[PDB]
Amino acid sequence: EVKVEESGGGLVQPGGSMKLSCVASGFTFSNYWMEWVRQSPEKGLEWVAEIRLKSNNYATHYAESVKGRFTISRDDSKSSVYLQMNNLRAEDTGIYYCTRGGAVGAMDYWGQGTSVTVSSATTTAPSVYPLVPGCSDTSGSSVTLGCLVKGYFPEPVTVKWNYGALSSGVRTVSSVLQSGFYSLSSLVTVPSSTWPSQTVICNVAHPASKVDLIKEPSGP
Amino acid sequence: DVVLTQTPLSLPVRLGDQASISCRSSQSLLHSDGNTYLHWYLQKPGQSPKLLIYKVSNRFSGVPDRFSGSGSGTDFTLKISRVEAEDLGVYFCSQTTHVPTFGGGTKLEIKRADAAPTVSIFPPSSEQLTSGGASVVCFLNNFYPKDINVKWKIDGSERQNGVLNSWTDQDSKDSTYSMSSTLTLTKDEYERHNSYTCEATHKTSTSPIVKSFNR
Ligand SMILES: CO[C@@H]1O[C@@H](C)[C@H](O)[C@@H](O)[C@H]1O[C@@H]1O[C@H](CO)[C@@H](O)[C@H](O[C@@H]2O[C@@H](C)[C@H](O)[C@@H](O[C@@H]3O[C@@H](C)[C@H](O)[C@@H](O)[C@H]3O[C@@H]3O[C@@H](C)[C@H](O)[C@@H](O)[C@H]3O)[C@H]2O)[C@H]1NC(C)=O
Repeated sequence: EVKVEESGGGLVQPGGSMKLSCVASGFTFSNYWMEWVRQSPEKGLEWVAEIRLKSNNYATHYAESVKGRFTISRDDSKSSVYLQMNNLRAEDTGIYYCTRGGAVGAMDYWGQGTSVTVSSATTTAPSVYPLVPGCSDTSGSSVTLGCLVKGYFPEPVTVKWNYGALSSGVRTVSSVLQSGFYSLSSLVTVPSSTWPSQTVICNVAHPASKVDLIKEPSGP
Repeated sequence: DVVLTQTPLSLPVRLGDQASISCRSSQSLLHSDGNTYLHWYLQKPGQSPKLLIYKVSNRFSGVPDRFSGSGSGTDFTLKISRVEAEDLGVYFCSQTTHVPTFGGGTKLEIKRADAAPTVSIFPPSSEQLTSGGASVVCFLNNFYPKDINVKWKIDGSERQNGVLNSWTDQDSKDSTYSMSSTLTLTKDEYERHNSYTCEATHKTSTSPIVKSFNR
């Protein structure tokens, strides 16, 4: 069951280097061409580069906008494909996906992606505050709780509740950029009695700072 | 390169109804080997894109018969009869006949019956005070359509400065949106007032939904 997985993203300067890693499994890796497609907010989906088979001398093909700066390599023995990126620039900002060169003539399977941000701005782990009722009468489904994530940079941060075990009625708004910093909030609605007799916690992750934040809403 | 333009940009459709997305290329996609490499993909909210149709009309593994692909010269189309909840997301058309390029995308939105928001208001956490600012949040849950008006009232007087509204995507299960209005004051500003109200005004009600708290 095809599963591709990218990694190695974060914040770079205008103009540093960074290497992406992709690990595929669930198919004879050596039998397929591998791809790299980035998705910028400003330029949608953009094919970056491709690498072919061994019988192909491991031929590579790059997108005009990255010829010379990016280099795609592979390791059939490890079922991995890499993307060395040098001389990065604002324009290279975007989510990078590692896809397979399908037998059908189309990038059939994609990874979840790994974000890359080029900027002179520096990292800032997020600050997480609790969203607790505010002492009131029960008249709104049955108990809404949340975590407010502020002052972080870059993007993104992923919020999960109870390590992902709690996944029903979770609502996470979109992040907004303000004062050079992002923020958002995630909320979940639980039954009036499952809380606080039972513990609820949000799991805020911020790849760029490599930090994972765990906080539990008690009913203060 | 080869440009792929998709229309419409945004598309509302009732459940069970039909929908047609078109994709036009700047040039002929017919490959020398007589194959037209035109594909369509679906990217659900917060997910990697997925292959639906390959080579104009072939459906990929696990794709329902609901998805159909046709083509004629440089104009191509994706059809979705019996549209449903899980079909919401952005649809792309791509071509690999030449240097791979993708289409701008089309946001399929599920048109459903109006839903009344469920307001909740959270006062700032003492944990935030040391940052020098206080954020009061008003959460509008499970409502349809998207549109909504939130107004804040501090000690009666309507306030506009310091507000930030942000929406969620359409929900895959029930097709409703959620939205939070955040009011951020400075530590002291917030301590010079006591009654904080927010009034929500939706299509589903003449009288604003009002939620409030006092310190
Ligand atoms: C400028 O136009 C392109 O380059 C010219 C030099 C060439 O004459 C012209 O045909 C264009 O060819 C494309 O070149 C770019 C890179 O420059 C490639 O990225 C394109 O590949 C497409 O997209 C891939 C994701 C997809 O895997 C390709 O499909 C393969 O090749 C075609 C010819 C076969 O019909 C198809 O079955 C598939 O090949 C099979 O599966 C792969 C995994 C395996 O390695 C093969 O041995 C075979 O079993 C393609 O759609 C490239 N376009 C094309 C159509 O090749």
